[PDB]
Amino acid sequence: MSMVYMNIMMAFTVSLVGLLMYRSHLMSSLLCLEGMMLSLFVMAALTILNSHFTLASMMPIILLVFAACEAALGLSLLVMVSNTYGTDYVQNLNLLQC
Amino acid sequence: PGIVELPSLEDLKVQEVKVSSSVLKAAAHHYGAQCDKPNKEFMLCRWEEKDPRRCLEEGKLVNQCALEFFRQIKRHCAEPFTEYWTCIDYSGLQLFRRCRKQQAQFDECVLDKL
Amino acid sequence: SMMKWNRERRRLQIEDFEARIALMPLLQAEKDRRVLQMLRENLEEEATVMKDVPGWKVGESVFHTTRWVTPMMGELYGLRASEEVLSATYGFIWYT
Amino acid sequence: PFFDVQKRLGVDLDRWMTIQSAEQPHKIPSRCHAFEKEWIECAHGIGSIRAEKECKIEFEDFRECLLRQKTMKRLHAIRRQREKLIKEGKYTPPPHH
Amino acid sequence: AERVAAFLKNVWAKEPVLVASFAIAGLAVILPTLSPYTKYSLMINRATPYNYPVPLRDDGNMPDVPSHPQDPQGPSLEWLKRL
Amino acid sequence: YPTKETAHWKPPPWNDVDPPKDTLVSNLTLNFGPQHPAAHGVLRLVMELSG
Amino acid sequence: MWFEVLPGIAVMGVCLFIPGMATARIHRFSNGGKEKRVAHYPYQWYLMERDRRVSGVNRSYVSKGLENID
Amino acid sequence: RGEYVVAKLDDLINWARRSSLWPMTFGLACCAVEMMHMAAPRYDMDRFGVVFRASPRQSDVMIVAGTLTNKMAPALRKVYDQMPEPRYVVSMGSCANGGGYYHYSYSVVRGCDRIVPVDIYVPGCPPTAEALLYGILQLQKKIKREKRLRIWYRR
Amino acid sequence: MMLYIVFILSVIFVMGFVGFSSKPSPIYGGLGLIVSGGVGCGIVLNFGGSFLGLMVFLIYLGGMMVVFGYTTAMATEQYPEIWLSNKAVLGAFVTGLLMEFFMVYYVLKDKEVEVVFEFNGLGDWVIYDTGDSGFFSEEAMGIAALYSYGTWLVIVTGWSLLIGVVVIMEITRG
Amino acid sequence: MNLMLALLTNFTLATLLVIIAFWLPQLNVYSEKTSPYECGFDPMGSARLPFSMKFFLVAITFLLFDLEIALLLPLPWASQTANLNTMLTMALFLIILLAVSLAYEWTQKGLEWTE
Amino acid sequence: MFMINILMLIIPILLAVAFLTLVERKVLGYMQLRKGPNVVGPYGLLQPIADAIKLFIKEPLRPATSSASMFILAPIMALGLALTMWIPLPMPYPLINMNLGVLFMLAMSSLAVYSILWSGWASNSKYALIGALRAVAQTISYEVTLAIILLSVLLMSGSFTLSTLITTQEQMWLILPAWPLAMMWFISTLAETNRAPFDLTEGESELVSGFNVEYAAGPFALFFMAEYANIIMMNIFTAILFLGTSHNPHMPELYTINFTIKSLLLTMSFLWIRASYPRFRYDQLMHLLWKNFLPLTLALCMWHVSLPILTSGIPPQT
Ligand SMILES: CCCCCCCCCCCCCCCCCC(=O)OC[C@H](COP(=O)([O-])OCC[N+](C)(C)C)OC(=O)CCCCCCCCCCCCCCCCC
Ligand SMILES: CCCCCCCCCCCCO[C@@H]1O[C@H](CO)[C@@H](O[C@H]2O[C@H](CO)[C@@H](O)[C@H](O)[C@H]2O)[C@H](O)[C@H]1O
Ligand SMILES: CCCCCCCCCCCCO[C@@H]1O[C@H](CO)[C@@H](O[C@H]2O[C@H](CO)[C@@H](O)[C@H](O)[C@H]2O)[C@H](O)[C@H]1O
Ligand SMILES: CCCCCCCCCCCCO[C@@H]1O[C@H](CO)[C@@H](O[C@H]2O[C@H](CO)[C@@H](O)[C@H](O)[C@H]2O)[C@H](O)[C@H]1O
Ligand SMILES: CCCCCCCCCCCCO[C@@H]1O[C@H](CO)[C@@H](O[C@H]2O[C@H](CO)[C@@H](O)[C@H](O)[C@H]2O)[C@H](O)[C@H]1O
Ligand code: SF4
Repeated sequence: MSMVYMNIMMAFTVSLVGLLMYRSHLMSSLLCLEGMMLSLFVMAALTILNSHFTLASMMPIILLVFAACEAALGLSLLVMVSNTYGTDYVQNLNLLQC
Repeated sequence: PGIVELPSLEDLKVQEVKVSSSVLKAAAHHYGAQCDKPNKEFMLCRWEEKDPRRCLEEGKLVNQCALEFFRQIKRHCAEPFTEYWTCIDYSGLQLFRRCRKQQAQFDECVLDKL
Repeated sequence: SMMKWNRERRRLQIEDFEARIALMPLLQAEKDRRVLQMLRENLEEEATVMKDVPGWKVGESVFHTTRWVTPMMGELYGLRASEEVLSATYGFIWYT
Repeated sequence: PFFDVQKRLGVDLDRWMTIQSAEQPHKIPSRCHAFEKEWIECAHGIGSIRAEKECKIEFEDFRECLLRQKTMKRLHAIRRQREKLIKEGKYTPPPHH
Repeated sequence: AERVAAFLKNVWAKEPVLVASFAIAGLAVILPTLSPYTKYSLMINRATPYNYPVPLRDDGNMPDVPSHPQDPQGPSLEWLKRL
Repeated sequence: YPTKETAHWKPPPWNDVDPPKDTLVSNLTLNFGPQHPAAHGVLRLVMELSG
Repeated sequence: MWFEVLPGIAVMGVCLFIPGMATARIHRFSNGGKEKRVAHYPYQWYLMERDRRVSGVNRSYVSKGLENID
Repeated sequence: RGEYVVAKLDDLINWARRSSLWPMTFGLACCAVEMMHMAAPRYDMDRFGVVFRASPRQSDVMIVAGTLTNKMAPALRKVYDQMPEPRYVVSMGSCANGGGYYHYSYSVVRGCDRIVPVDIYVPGCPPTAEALLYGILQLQKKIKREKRLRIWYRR
Repeated sequence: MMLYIVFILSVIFVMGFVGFSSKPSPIYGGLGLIVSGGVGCGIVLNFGGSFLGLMVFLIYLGGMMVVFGYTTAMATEQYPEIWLSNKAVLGAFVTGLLMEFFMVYYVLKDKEVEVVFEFNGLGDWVIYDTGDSGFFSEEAMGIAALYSYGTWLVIVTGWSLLIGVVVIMEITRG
Repeated sequence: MNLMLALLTNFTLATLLVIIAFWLPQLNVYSEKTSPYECGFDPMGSARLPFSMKFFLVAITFLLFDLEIALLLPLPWASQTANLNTMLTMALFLIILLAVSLAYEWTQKGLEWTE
Repeated sequence: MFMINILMLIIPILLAVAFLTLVERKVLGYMQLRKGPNVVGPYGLLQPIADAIKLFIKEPLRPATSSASMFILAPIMALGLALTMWIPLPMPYPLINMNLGVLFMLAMSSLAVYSILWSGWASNSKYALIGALRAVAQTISYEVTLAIILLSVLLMSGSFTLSTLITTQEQMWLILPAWPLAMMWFISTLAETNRAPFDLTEGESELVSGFNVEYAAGPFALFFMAEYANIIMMNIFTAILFLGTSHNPHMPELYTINFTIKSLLLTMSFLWIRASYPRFRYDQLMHLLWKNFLPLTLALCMWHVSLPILTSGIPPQT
């Protein structure tokens, strides 16, 4: 494939590894989810624009709409985690081991 | 998978209509009226064949009719036409609406002399 | 007032669009020759550059079909100075 | 679709955007329109098992149009040979290049 | 009507901004169906030629298709000039 | 099956509700004055703020 | 008095006039005395590219009229 | 001639600095009321380029307008240290000058010059708004006489 | 060099991703995401998507501003971590940069590269379309068709956004 | 190329002014001068301590509403369609649902800041 | 020649910004029964020059607790993006003619907010942080209404190109058919530029100096220039949107003179407003936009989608 696809596919993989390798802040990982959506938007937009798939031009817009619903949902849960524990640390969410 | 058959450079040779877009736009409405037949025959060819190499001869007749069309303007209405496409050329958008006076002079010239 | 003005702007757009429709055959005829001529020149220089290459067959398609296929930018401007390649690829996007 | 209510009800919910050779606004064609049309018509009705072998030529052409992988492989070779010859001094480009 | 009319005069006193909003949104929803000029919007949009008009092969039996653009046959925009 | 790794596990609450942490969402403490346009230059208004 | 605020307004007005005046004049200078060609859509850029080829001097603002048709 | 060039550059930086003195919005007691009257229309300090700014980072002058107590002294020194340089201090009124009516009190600093260096002392209890303005214009003339670049040239 | 503009932007695109994927303080992660949003907008613009490019930049700028507010409230510590302050963060940062540097160095050396999957490296311009002169923006025509072709898309997205408001209210009402 | 040049010049000009600002003046750096500002008294606690957001729900609602404008911005182009019956209905449907969503959050006290 | 065109854009901008500072001080002064600057140069004409020189030979401070890189970056962003906002403005010809010029200006305005957030956060001080979070609240308040207000106006113009607004208003100012939107646009620009009665991110009487409280000297000047540059630019945007000037292609300077007068008067109204009103509370600003403008803006966005269609007056796409 063309060389741009190398860097966009690399960007998605970097964000995916970022998502799968948590640190402490839950917000750091929610950022990696938004990054994953950014790389999909760019990769989808390039393919659609290059091929002149006219009707598909709206598809990246729809992707962003549900990226925001995902982001808003992630922040709402972060608020409730923050209220319960005083931090958004993910190691506090271990009650359900038992 | 096979070699692509390209016409030789000496089959692509036609006399070119070397005028600027402002010149083409000024004459476009009369050009579309006068050169309809060869022009609509080339476009029916291109859409039917879906191949530029299958329509070269038709495309050459488009060029010839265009040169003949501009020769007629040159012989009769050269000066009213130059004023008109000079006015169109000034506009960054090449707007018809800014040059209705020069267009009127050109239109009545070609209406009388042709 | 805006209704009347926007109606006149729609009548002016139609006239502008129709002048383009008048000229499209001439522009289409020219574009065909320029593309075919540019492809011929690429094939002349492919012949010499790849003359010594063992398996090369100059001008060979990558498609099984013999139908005409519109060339991509790399094929049309494959062996041309970057300045004209830059103009043909990014000229329109970068114009103001 | 798992349940084909679209076919039964005769309502087009999403199959208008499934292929690039379907009707587009103002009849703008996709770059690979003809290749997609050729592959789609070859494979129509015969099923994927047959289409995977009996329409391989059409699919390969369509795939080449989509990603142009073989075209860049060819242009890469010509560009590599040219840069080799130039430095060796064997080749001079024509005035129009 | 009294209950609704009394409700109207109440929201004018308390929330005139929301009264205007609902009034404006209502006219947006309703007037396009009552307008006599709505039909021309589609006609104008349809008459704008973004695409080349590819000619038809004269098979010898399409009497309602013009041979020349200045021939009588075909759609006309006289309605648009008088608009 | 008890194991050394699960020795510290306790059955969950009967009604699924764990007690609330006594964690302190501490308030921000701000020196509002003395050198402040609204403190009249000599008021050290020590304020505890939540937002 | 209030009219003593005008000198600063006049200086401010002159400065805000220059960018528009300069851009308009620089455009005419760089396009042979005409407005800079506006290319919002591919069609307009195609015509401008053809003008550059047709000019003979690689300038899309050098127009060729009937004098160039034989 | 370097002497001539540095002399003219001194005039420019001096002129720019005295023409744009931004006092810190900082006042302590009754003297601060007369400072308000200097900003009021009759005297319009702003017409001299003198503009109050609340942040010490954006101030050139500290006008100590009122009594400095022992409890307030560390805060006054703090906000003076936080002024970037060059910075100037105008002592306004008897209290700031040397303690004034409260000189013998257990809780009062006997003059703000025990805490910060002072460029101008404005006498009065309070100095009139005009007296304070006279002090500001006296500060301007002190800045006009500065020889920073001429002394650097001869170092 | 300008012919490789899309490739250069895509390199910065990845660098921004390494920025926030190494997960420093979310203040700096947000900055990394904003840079990638801008260059990502630059990349999509160079393929003819002016509206898509600007829209994704506009959306992520609003998003990261809300993330900034939530960071100062719910994801802060006394010593927020830059990339150099934490060994795990620094190691991820350098690892990502080195992998990117190597893929770039080799793909620009051979005009091609094989990093798992074969990528051509002739410049992204070779694949572009050659023949267009329409009086409209094709991307604009496709996007506008949302309201005439995409009735079904409008309904499901419209409903999802309304339910989203309902849902966040429920989730955050303890 | 013109756009890139214009951006480079703007930020180059701003960067140069900052370089002059830091290398032209005479500095006198010491501890008390650069300490954080809190009206003359030392701060109590770090400024990095959590700062509660009382409009947190409006902020999340902003993300959803901010995306609606991305759906609505193409409306001038959609008005150029021949299929105006569908486009107008769908255009009004989207705005109405946004208005309903605002009304819900309003009536359910979602726009009021936490106390 | 284009590089010269750029310099003939930003140097005048900086000069106009410098003398706007004088004009505001004089205009405010006379509304307050005083004079404002009238000593430093005749009628105070040199006052801006003294202030600029003063600030740039003043010692800049990097606070001990501050994040060094972000602290320096933010003022560069503020001024660099303030200048960027001017390049697509048709006066009557833009320096950069854009297809989506309005969308470019929205995006560049959103990016500029981060020069407030990062300066405030990088300072690492309480008044700076409070100021920054007020900017978060301010952007949430006006951004959605601002975009939808523009949309409604652009449904009469037909495109996102700023030069098309000149064509749209050839016969009549858009303020006539859209004065309700012009009113709500005008208030939004006051909130967008952090101007009174929405000067909350600074909020002097409350936060000393808010987000820029730790900034001194040259770095402080950059924030000041950026703000006053945005005040003029936002009022040029308003003049183009609603008070469109007629453009004679052969006498483009007549457009510039007329358009400059309108831009100046609109800028004066900003100074006028600052002299007249008290300040909003920053929660009350959010409720103003969301509970008043947004309901009205949604309704008027519906009306301006339908009005072209029902009157058969849809603008041309091109
Ligand atoms: C909107 C843009 C506006 C920008 C305006 C820019 C300012 C224009 C006016 C310039 C006037 C000349 C500057 C003089 C101010 C110097 C500060 C000062 O007063 O220090 C006193 C000092 C006095 O030092 P000193 O040796 O006497 O003693 C100080 C040390 N202690 C405290 C121990 C006593 O002057 C100097 O040290 C040098 C004076 C040099 C004068 C020539 C200036 C050259 C500047 C180049 C510096 C090199 C770094 C590059 C910076 C960027 C270059 C542009
Ligand atoms: C011009 C014709 C179109 C007009 C459409 C007007 C619709 C207005 C919708 C309500 C907007 C007002 O917002 C709020 O509404 C509630 C009811 O919901 C009103 O309160 C009302 O509640 C109930 C009815 O529901 C009544 O018993 C009560 O007496 C009345 O005050 C408030 O006065 C007002 O604060
Ligand atoms: C802050 C971190 C920033 C990271 C940015 C990362 C950038 C990635 C590297 C991009 C460099 C690409 O480098 C690009 O390669 C091609 C190779 O043909 C060169 O293109 C070349 O074309 C022909 C080849 O015969 C030569 O005559 C010409 O001299 C040369 O320009 C470009 O001149 C060069 O600019
Ligand atoms: C919570 C869910 C809320 C759902 C709200 C849905 C609101 C829908 C309100 C009706 C809006 C459309 O109303 C309808 O508009 C179309 C134009 O677009 C009009 O259509 C008319 O003009 C068009 C051209 O513009 C012609 O093609 C058509 O033949 C003609 O009938 C209809 O006469 C009118 O009835
Ligand atoms: C399609 C676009 C045009 C339509 C407009 C769409 C937005 C409609 C918003 C409707 C809001 C109705 O519901 C709203 O709920 C609250 C209850 O908390 C009511 O009442 C409350 O709010 C108002 C104002 O904040 C207060 O004066 C009142 O004291 C309080 O009780 C509002 O008066 C009412 O307006
Ligand atoms: S000097 Fe006089 S007026 Fe000033 S603070 Fe002291 S007692 Fe009050």
